[PDB]
Amino acid sequence: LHKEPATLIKAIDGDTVKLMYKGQPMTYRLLLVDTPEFNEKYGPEASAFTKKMVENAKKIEVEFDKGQRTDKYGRGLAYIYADGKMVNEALVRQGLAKVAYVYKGNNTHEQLLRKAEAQAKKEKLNIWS
Ligand SMILES: Cc1cn([C@H]2C[C@H](OP(=O)(O)O)[C@@H](COP(=O)(O)O)O2)c(=O)[nH]c1=O
Ligand SMILES: [Ca+2]
Repeated sequence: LHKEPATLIKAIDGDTVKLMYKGQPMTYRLLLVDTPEFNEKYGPEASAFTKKMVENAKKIEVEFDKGQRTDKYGRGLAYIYADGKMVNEALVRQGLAKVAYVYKGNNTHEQLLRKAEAQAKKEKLNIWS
């Protein structure tokens, strides 16, 4: 897997962000996670977590997995990094996201995220409380 350059266009919600990649705007869906919808519990906190994390980052990187970089709604599917910290793993670690949507061929960081979910669950953080 390789990290590639991108720049924040706009925060959207817990697990989607509008980025500019190779000079084009694109909405990205965070791989292997599921944040609550805004109007669900911890939804607003998930949005705020992700928003602050991307908005404060001096360096935004996009990391595709091995299969299909686009979803059926045309959203980019990627791992996103804010100054070298993975937003996908960061939400799960805080129990603001669940490991979810684990499709074979786009699952490189699955065990890494499940590790973070185990610890979040262990600490009864947010979603697990
Ligand atoms: C995370 C992810 C979601 N999706 C699709 C499956 C879901 O389809 P359905 O709409 O048919 O449920 C939807 C969930 O996204 P949201 O959690 O953003 O709603 O996005 C993928 O196809 N691949 C993925 O890696
Ligand atoms: Ca979601």
